[PDB]
Amino acid sequence: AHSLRCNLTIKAPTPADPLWYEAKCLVDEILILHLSNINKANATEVGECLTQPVNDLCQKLRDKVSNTKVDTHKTNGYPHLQVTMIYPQSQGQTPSATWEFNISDSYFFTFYTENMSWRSANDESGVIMNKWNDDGDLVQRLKYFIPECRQKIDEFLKQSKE
Amino acid sequence: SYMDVRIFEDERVDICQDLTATFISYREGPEMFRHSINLEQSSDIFRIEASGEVKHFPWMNVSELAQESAFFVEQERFVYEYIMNVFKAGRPVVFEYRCKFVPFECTVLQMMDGNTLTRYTVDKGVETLGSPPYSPDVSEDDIARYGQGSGISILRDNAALLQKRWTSFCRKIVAMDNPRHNEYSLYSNRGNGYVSCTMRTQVPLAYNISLANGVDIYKYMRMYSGGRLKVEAWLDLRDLNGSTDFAFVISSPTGWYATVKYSE
Ligand SMILES: *[C@@H]1O[C@H](CO)[C@@H](O)[C@H](O)[C@H]1NC(C)=O
Ligand SMILES: *[C@@H]1O[C@H](CO)[C@@H](O)[C@H](O)[C@H]1NC(C)=O
Repeated sequence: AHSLRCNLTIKAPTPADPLWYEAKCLVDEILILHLSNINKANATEVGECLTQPVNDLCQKLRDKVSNTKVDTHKTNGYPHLQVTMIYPQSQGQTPSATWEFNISDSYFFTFYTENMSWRSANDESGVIMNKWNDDGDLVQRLKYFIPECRQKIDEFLKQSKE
Repeated sequence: SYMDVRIFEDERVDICQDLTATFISYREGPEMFRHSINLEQSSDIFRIEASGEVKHFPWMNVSELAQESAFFVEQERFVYEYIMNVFKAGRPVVFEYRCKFVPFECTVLQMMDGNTLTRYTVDKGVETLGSPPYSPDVSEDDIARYGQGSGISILRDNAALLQKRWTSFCRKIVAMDNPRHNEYSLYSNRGNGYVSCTMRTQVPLAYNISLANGVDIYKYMRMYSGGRLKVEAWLDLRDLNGSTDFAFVISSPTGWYATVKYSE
């Protein structure tokens, strides 16, 4: 129930809305971290530790989105990306994160850090996934995201539950 | 302790000759810039986060950084006009000025979304190296012309003063650089088979961390508030193929390197 949850949105900026990334990390209702390009406690310490790995990941995901070949939503335009990081996953043997990708409500895939495995919702999702799947830097960022702040995170999740 | 750190020094390398300062400006959003300066073999010596946070070292007087501050003030204006007049959407962009002070010479790089679009050398023209992914309405001509960058006169008209100030900062770095003053640590996570190696230091050099046998690791650097730096790397055992003997090698452009590993 009370785990670390991070929500990332990556979209094209407009003159009306100049936001192209936003990150919220939550432990239950309490907001650990809120980041965006527009602006921006054991909880303050976790938030501080996650700040850089989050910024750099968001920048990196936009790079990936910009250079990648997505045609669905009828190639409506620049794709919209939602990412959900959950730690710890319920079905893990050892505590590990999952990373859930939604591109434009068309493509859905998930990375399981425990066994470095990827899974998609469907065939067309698998194509995109497998192209991301071999961006080594990407994979390593995802894999070593939680390990960077592990102690601060685990300790905080332990104090919640009290 | 539990780990042993062996330090290898052959000949100290003086990295302060042919001084070359890189001024980087990254526009992230409306009035949101990250500015940074570094030397050719250094990590960032001066940095302004988009949050407004100013990161520097205690031996620097930031108030004395009038010219560079003025340069970055110019980049903020310049990049704002460029974005509004040409792109019209506030997509992120980076400008990189790599400058030699004596003899004065700049190279200007422009990047969007991990891609280098233009290289401006004053001898050559603007060389176009790439195009930005979602820019059908924007002309190559316009991108190239903005690839010239702005504000270089602030740097040129003050070259001798900048050469002096940055040579002084470089020499201070060389002077403080002592592998024995840094703190080294290892962590093993038994649950997931990861090992991290960490070096904390107050000396902003472009350190390289890698593993002795060549196996890839994930590495990065972090800069904090008080002149504090962190070099960190991650190993996944089982990239070692059953083995359990490894060493992290941390190397400094000044010519020393340290091995960090576990023993008995
Ligand atoms: C440099 O810092 C000192 C304080 O250490 C300050 O008094 C001075 O005004 C700053 N710069 C200049 C040019 O004086
Ligand atoms: C770091 O190692 C890479 C090879 O992995 C090498 O090409 C690079 O020059 C090294 N950097 C330094 C500063 O030694």
